[PDB]
Amino acid sequence: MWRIELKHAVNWELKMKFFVLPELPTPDVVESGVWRRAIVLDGRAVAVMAYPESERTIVVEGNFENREWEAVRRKLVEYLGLQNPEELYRFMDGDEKLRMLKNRFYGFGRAGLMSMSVFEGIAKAIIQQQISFVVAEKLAAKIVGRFGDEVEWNGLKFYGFPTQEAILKAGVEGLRECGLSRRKAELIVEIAKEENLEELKEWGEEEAYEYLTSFKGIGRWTAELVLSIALGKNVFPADDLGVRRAVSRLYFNGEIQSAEKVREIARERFGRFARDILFYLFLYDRFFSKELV
Ligand SMILES: [Hg+2]
Ligand code: NA
Ligand code: NA
Repeated sequence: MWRIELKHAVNWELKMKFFVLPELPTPDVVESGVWRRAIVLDGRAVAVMAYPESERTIVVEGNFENREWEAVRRKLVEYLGLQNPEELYRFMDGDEKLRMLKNRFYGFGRAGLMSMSVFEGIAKAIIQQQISFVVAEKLAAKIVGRFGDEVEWNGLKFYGFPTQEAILKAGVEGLRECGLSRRKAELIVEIAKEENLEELKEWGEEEAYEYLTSFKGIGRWTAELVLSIALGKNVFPADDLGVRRAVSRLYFNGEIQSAEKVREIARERFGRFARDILFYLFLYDRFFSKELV
């Protein structure tokens, strides 16, 4: 048992609702409000699970060492988005439509990340190209099942996203076998060859953008999605069709707007909080719009 003590309440149920296929190891599994996965920690996979004991206290259990707690805690705070949302909430209150979003998903707090490594974030962004998020997540589950780490601890199985090494071994054909198009498989293997990839998190936005887009098959949308959802940078992915739909529904009474207009809105209304608001827009798009002939 370790405990993460928060200054502000978090709605755990809303944090978990963010997961699209909670039962399936994508690699994350959420079962009866308990989240778990295997994470690679100093070259070895460990079991980690987390669940609330109160509005302001998240319990963590796992088979890592006590001296590794500080590192694990930092990773979970950033990934699950547990940081004090007071200032975000104050800011959202100042805009009629943001206030509407804040209240619809109240207690969601700040945005986390959608991966526990840069490699995982890039691979998943590539998988998602030209397909729905639900289809992308099933593909992730196939790859995790065959090529990911597996840890058995207590009576429970913990799944991890494939290491760069595991992907290189899977190769193009192993990824194609799991359902990936040839080019996607090719690009993921390409990325797997890169050294020091976790350092990309600490690069500047513009440098990271030029690195990502320097790969053939990674364009503006994939690079901006990685920057925001994997790297934690305040880069707003306006080409995303779900984002365009949500912003149009909120501010333009459902009249579909261009990416350039959405960018303009984010600049004017979202400011330093655009990355947090982006996660609220994903929820809005999924849960209040995603007929009749
Ligand atoms: Hg403990
Ligand atoms: Na899952
Ligand atoms: Na490119």
